[PDB]
Amino acid sequence: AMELEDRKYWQEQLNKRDKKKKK
Amino acid sequence: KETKEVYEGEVTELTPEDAENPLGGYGKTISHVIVGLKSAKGTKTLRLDPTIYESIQREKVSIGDV
Repeated sequence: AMELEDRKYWQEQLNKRDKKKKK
Repeated sequence: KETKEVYEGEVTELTPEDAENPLGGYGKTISHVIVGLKSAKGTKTLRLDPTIYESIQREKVSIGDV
C-alpha cells in the first residue's frame, strides 16, 4: 500500500542517473 | 493577469517507458514517458504521464529538437 511509492521513487531515481547526459 | 507553468527544451530521446500491464493482458503498457530536456542556462531530464501518447501523435518538428 505504501511500498510501491518507495519502489517507484527509487527506480526513477536510479534511472535518472544513466539517462543523464553527463559521461 | 495569470501565470502558466511550462517545461521546454531539447529532447535527447522520445520514447515511452514500457511496464507490466496491471490488468491481465499482453503487449506493451506504458507507465511513464521519459522526456529529455536541454536549454541554455538550465538542463534536466523528466518523465510524464503516458497519456501524452496522443499528444506525441502529431508534432512534425524533429526527433526531440525543440
